[PDB]
Amino acid sequence: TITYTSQVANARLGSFSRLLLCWRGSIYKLLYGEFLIFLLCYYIIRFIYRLALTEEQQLMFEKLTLYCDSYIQLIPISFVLGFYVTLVVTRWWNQYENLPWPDRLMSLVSGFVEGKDEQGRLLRRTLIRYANLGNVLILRSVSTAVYKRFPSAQHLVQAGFMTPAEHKQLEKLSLPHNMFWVPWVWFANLSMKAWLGGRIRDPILLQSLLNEMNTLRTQCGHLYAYDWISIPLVYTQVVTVAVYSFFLTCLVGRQFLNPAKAYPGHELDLVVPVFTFLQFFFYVGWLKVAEQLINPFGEDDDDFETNWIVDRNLQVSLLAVDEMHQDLPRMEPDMYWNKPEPQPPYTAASAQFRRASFMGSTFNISLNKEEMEFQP
Amino acid sequence: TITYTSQVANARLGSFSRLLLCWRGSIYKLLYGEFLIFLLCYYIIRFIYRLALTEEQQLMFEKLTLYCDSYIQLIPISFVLGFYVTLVVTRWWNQYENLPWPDRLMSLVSGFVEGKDEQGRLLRRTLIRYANLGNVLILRSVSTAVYKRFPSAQHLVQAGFMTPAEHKQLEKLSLPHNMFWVPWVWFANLSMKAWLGGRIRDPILLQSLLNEMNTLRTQCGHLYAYDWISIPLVYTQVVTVAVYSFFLTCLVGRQFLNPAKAYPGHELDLVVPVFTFLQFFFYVGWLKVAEQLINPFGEDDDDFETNWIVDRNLQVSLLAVDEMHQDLPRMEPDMYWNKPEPQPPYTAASAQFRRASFMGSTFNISLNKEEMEFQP
Amino acid sequence: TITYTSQVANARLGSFSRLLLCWRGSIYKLLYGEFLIFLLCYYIIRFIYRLALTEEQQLMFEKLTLYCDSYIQLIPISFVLGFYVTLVVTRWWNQYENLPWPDRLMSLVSGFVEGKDEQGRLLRRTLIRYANLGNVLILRSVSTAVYKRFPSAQHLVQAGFMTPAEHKQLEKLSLPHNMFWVPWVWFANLSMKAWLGGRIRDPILLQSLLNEMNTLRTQCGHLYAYDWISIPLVYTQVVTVAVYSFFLTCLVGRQFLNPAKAYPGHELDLVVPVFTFLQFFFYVGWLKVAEQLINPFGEDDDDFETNWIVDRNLQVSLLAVDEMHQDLPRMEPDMYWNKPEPQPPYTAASAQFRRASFMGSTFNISLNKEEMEFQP
Amino acid sequence: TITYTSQVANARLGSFSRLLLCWRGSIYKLLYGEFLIFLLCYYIIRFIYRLALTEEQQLMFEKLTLYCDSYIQLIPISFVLGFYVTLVVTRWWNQYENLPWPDRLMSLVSGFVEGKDEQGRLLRRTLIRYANLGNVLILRSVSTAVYKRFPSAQHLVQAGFMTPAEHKQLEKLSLPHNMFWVPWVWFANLSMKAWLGGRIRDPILLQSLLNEMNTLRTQCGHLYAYDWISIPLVYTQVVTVAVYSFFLTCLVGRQFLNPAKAYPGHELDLVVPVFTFLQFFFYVGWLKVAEQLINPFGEDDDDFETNWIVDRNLQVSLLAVDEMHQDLPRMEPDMYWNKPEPQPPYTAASAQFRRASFMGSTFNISLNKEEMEFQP
Amino acid sequence: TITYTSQVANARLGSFSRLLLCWRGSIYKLLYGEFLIFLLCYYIIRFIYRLALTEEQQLMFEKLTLYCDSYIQLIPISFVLGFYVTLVVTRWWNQYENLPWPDRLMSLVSGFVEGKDEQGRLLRRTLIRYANLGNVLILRSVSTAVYKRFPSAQHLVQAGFMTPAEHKQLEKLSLPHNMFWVPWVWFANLSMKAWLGGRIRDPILLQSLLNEMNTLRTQCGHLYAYDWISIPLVYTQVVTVAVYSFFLTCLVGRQFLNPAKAYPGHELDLVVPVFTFLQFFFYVGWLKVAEQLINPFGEDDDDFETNWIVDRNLQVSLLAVDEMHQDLPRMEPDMYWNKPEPQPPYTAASAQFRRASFMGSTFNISLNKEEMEFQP
Ligand SMILES: [Ca+2]
Ligand SMILES: [Ca+2]
Ligand SMILES: [Ca+2]
Ligand SMILES: [Ca+2]
Ligand SMILES: [Ca+2]
Repeated sequence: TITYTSQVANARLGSFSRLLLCWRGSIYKLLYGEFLIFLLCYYIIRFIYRLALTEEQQLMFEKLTLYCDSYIQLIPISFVLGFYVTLVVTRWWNQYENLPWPDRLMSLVSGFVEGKDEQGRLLRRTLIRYANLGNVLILRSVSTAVYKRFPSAQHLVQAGFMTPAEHKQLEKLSLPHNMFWVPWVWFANLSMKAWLGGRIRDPILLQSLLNEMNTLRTQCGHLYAYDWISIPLVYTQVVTVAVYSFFLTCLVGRQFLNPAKAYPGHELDLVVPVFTFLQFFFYVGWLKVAEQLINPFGEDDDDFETNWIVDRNLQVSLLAVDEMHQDLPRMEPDMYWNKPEPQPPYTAASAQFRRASFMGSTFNISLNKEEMEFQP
Repeated sequence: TITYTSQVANARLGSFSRLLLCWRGSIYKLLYGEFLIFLLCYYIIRFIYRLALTEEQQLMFEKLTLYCDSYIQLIPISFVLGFYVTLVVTRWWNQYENLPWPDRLMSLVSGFVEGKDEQGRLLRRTLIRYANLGNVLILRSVSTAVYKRFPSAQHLVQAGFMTPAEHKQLEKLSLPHNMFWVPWVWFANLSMKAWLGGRIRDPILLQSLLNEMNTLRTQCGHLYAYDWISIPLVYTQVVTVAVYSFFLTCLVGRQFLNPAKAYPGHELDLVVPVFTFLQFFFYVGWLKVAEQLINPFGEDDDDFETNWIVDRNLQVSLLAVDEMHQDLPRMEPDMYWNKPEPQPPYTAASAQFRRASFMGSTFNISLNKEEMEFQP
Repeated sequence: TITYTSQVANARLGSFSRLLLCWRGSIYKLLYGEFLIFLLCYYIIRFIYRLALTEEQQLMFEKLTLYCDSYIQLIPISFVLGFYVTLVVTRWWNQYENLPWPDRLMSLVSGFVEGKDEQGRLLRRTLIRYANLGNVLILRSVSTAVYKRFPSAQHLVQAGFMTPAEHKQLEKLSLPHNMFWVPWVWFANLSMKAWLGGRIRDPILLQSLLNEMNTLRTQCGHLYAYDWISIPLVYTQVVTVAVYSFFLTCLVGRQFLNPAKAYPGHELDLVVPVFTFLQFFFYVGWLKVAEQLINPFGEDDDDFETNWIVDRNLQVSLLAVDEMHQDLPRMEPDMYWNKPEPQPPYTAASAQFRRASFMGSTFNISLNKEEMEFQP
Repeated sequence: TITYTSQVANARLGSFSRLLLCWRGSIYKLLYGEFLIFLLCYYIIRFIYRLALTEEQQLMFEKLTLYCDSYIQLIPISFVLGFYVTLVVTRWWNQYENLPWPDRLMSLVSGFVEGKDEQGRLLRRTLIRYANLGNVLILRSVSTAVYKRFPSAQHLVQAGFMTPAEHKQLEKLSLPHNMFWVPWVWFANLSMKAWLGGRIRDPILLQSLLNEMNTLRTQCGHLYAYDWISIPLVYTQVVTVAVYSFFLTCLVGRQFLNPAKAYPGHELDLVVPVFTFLQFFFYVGWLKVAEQLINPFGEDDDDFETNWIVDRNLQVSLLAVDEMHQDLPRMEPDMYWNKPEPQPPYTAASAQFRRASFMGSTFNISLNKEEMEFQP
Repeated sequence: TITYTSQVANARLGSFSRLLLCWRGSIYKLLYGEFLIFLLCYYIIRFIYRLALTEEQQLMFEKLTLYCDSYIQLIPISFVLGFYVTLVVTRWWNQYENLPWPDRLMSLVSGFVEGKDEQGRLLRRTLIRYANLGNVLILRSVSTAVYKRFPSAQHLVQAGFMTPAEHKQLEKLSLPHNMFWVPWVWFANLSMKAWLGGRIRDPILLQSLLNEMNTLRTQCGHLYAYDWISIPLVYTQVVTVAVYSFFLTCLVGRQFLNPAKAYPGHELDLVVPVFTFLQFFFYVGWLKVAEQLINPFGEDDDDFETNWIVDRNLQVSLLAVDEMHQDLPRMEPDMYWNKPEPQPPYTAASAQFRRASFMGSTFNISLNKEEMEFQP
């Protein structure tokens, strides 16, 4: 993830222009290789046409160049890129939305599972650990970074996500499919035992806990679905053919023909097809948007920071259910205890953001005494 | 936020034309700087071409101008702007939808947490204060205006959003990540204590309270997500390249060539490229839509009024849970107590809006006696 | 609202052609003023060019006309209109979806709040009245028609939406923001008192009531949001500039030049630029779609019938919770009491709509005896 | 509804080509009338131009034809059709999604409402009958086919959807608005009586029943909304003007001019403007998509089969709550009772669909011994 | 399903270029037949024009070719394909989202339905078997692969999805509609009996079980809806006409005319219309996206693996509710038991993915001492 939110807070003079000076996650970094190949092919064709070809061969090449330049179209490529890239971007955001966060669940485990004794601590930590374990099992299935960190279940044991007993239980349960679903079943059974054992005081609280846990299960299922059900290969191939064909055609149609022939549109021979290069940056960059986002769990600069998410989730969840269980700041009368209309102050830097309330769009409508009179 | 809802209530003669006379949040305010730079560059090129260049240099420049004007295309730029700006606008509205409002929660805290004594008052105020504190922690993380108002946690203490005890508790819990999640865990634990202490009469009410609070947590998580996971930089760079390249090409391709040469389309030499300037306003304004909305928590005219939202939420939430707790208007027979079909009157100004009921699209279908007879 | 659903039930010969004979909510009614202005400007330019201008001035004007006609483009305008109008239409439907209906809530108030005595009647009527009052407070904030009907809270008292005691309570609670949220807090507190007083038999029923009421609160909050957070002014100005600039350019570029000059495309001098007028109807009508829908709570023909909704909601809600409370039709064996497979008859007019069940797309697949045999 | 799902299961050679041989719900059936009118007008213009017009009149007509053919544009029409038709298709699917199915509710009524005696049977049947009655009241309000089947409430009585007592109760409750909402209030009151009478054992079950019933109410409200709030007439008129104007222009611009004049593009005089006819099929068919779908409750081939849905819902709901109440198949050990990893067999025809599990996209990543070592 | 997620994890040099070397689910496999037919027709026309036609016939053909090449347009086809294919892709993903997974339900059945005795085992297995049976009944109705595996209910009995007693019960209940809904009613009745029999301890747990089961019912209803309510045939025919007409026109308009005539754009006679073939691959591949996805339950390479889903669901669900019922790994202090801030290690391969926390976009804003001072 490359965050530039702070740089685009305001629509300042050349706000997006300044973003062209970025390297990480940039268009430049994504297509410089393809652009260099295109550059080399274009100038190989230029040298061949200018030097190797005979006069008749040069005339045939100049006819082919006019034909190819005539057969370059930007509407179909722009359209298919628009729709395809929009699909990729939509799926990208949906995949972020299906990253499981334990925060809702950990609030409920901290609140509902009772006991400051070692047994209550162990129960709360085990429940939230099952949640984190389910999350990491799916993430190591879909994220290259997470997999490289946990290339085997034994790595999960060494890293403390899974106990040796949990590892042994998983091996006993082995089916020939991804076992990421197991910790949810464990969570449901352990929550039930907690309720039957009196650690959860009422089955409505158990219902809430299982509802939050199942929300996480649905998110994990969606991550599995996106990882398994790729955008149909035929669609990806169609967009790829459109782009690569446009520029293969440009390799001949955008050659600078010999000025001596004075062909329409070839009066001057600049060596650099600057406009063609700008079209390359635009169209191939547009395609690189999809190439980066199609699998957002890879190692691209703008792929999701899955390892950070795993670490943060573990730290926060264990703190929430263990140290923060019935550990509250003292409850005392607040600063506005007997102030009907509290008005927190503004800083010198923030004074300009104090606003009057918007009362509704009708607030300023003017009506005469007669207009406002009720009729029988 | 620039509200013009009242000005566009009706589709009146030149309804949108009148909006062109607005300055705050206007296209003019957003691109006048870029337009002045473009204006200066265009006329520098004009003066250089007209005065400095020799006859041969002028002919070469006139060839380059014809080439550049030939290589100006509006379909790719319009397409990429359409899709990109639509993405930005969608994310903009989603970010508004993830601004947390305490209204649902405060109704439940006012209703369910019992006691007119000082302890009940303190409990209700503390719960709703935890909600407001969570909200402000995330908002100061994502909103420049809120941050400038609360540039440190100590500012939150001075402003009355957090007690000194709450501040000390937060410092004790410090992890190397944003601690905006803490007040939710506090809320869950305090609600649990209220239930165990008899201030909440039934665990179903506790379940409802925690459900509303967790809804707010999800909204805050979404604000964090949008602040962290920018639109991929490559996409922003692609759109920026498209626009800036179009107009860099225009800087040469839209020059008024010497009329004496009588080039096709250069018969008359107007000094102002009015059409090019209109295209600038259109395309760069379209891009400025995204530039303003990409981070709606900045200080642009049309960015969200986060400080007002924080102040209003605090005032309303404290009033709802403290002064309005079991404080109801007298319950008395309404004006339509024994009126089967109440017909509230209309004013002279509103009489034209009295309507007959729409009974359904089938209501006026005509059928003969034979057509309506049931068959065996 | 102009309903034409019945007229377009079937795809009949010239189904949409017949809709061009409509006046109310029509394109004609929305742009005739702008079209007349455009008509007058076009013919003023025609008369000036034909009569006032000298021969040299006429030649300069004919050059400018060719230039302007060359610089007319329909792709950018069509694109920006497509995206902008789609945004407006989406927001329009979302605003309809956020109009609160009390039907779900009134079913629960009728069912759950017990007692045929005067106290039960008063309690049910007061609860549903709080719902209707919240609805009308927001609607009078966002709807010009509702505001003109209720230009002050005292009008709400005279119309029977609010009691004098409720009015006094509201004035006591006054904060410098829209108080539309107050009746929800009152509802929560009154429902709690009903439960504690035994009128609501179980807290799960209280939970359901408050859930439905909070759904209405969220809808009202969305109405407030749409009324406050306009589509960014810059976007509206961009689309407006695109359209108005297209047609300002047409005012010169679409002039009929003197036939004697035999300019390419000006061989014949028709006086009416019929195609330009059709383009005006199309593009300015497309923009008028947005101009009407951008604020659907105004007084346009196709704005929502908010006053009718308020009246109907009041009548239905009071009937549902008061007259229909435990007032059921006699429960008796239905016509199909001992008929395993009930087959309600068809009329002569409806006989053609009797269908066989669709059993699924696989139902007709043919397989040989060998194909259907299970393998080991 | 024309179902062709089975015909397009696979992407076979000319899969969509074979669909052009369909008549019911076809493009041919929808526009043959308009196409015949267009055909007649085109050839009337041809005959007039070829025979009636004088030489000078023919030259004027040939100039007008060149002008009109120059002023034919396909981008605006394609754009506006794309956006408008997409809106219609979206609303079409949303309307299908708002067709109420009693299946969830009928499972809960079958399970929760106890008693195999006549009273329990009557209670279950009455509750599910109220659901079906609400559904049919709205459907007869919005569906021409349903209305023609039930053109009066008395028809609902004769068809067995409503008892005479229910009819009398409805007439007593009459307000000047659609009464489709009444059966929900009856359902809520009858469910409450069932709970108070001990037929529903616990208020949580009552809560579930009312939640499912209210889901159906929301769906019915959406059907009402779509029936009432048409797509704004101005938008429909805009698209209609675009299409009809394109083809009115084609009526002159696509005439075959006299070959003797050798106009550019009129060298050969084919009598049939085949390309213009293909454009007619395309554009007018695209518009006919909207014309059919704009009201999907009419009698078009591809309108919804509302009568079938009503009949099926009645049959299934009554069977589910009456015959299937506590009528279960014997519970016995399944075929895989002591089989840890059940492997149901495949047929000869299905053997090729047996697959290995997809274990996740990371499953095949290769790492060296050093790469997989944890670091301190 | 063709999964290529692992191949597109990163935006590597020619990432999408490498996907053009795929056969299964490829563009090549989907249109080679149509392309061969197009190839044969094009060269038959070439041979006829070059050999059979006389000089006058050749001149007429050359005029028709110029006319046809003039009448080839790519904007309407690209537009209609964009919108239509987007609709198909949206419906495709929605259909995947409506594939029922028993995981949420099986967690609740494993947790809530008590007893390690044979009766508890039978009850849990029967409940989850009803869920799987409902799923398979709908899937065999909509999926050709599933149907070919289970071409009759007796096949479901032989495969162990349904007992002989369940089969007999289904035959007794037979109505003239798809009976896929029956197992939900059985589930509701059996869950109710379990609660009344004490196997489910509290009606809130029963409520949760039925809520999850009804979610599955809604998904199955959606699968039925998509299978029944095809995309309107007229829309499919419109897109098909656009594509097939474009290429039928190309069959004449893209012929290589005799070079001796030196027609504009026919200077050189290449035999292969390479650009036309690329346009074929692009446009017909784009259409093949829809042709494959329109029914994603067929046997295409990229259709869903329904049989695998059925097998996996059965195996996992039975394991979860039977072997894993109250079978938990030992609960023991985790590796971070007394570690406030757990820091799981990284591998050598994963060290580069360790990140600092993103604290929010405001974290780096700089303010002076005066700017941060609160004002009165
Ligand atoms: Ca990636
Ligand atoms: Ca901003
Ligand atoms: Ca309006
Ligand atoms: Ca229809
Ligand atoms: Ca398929």
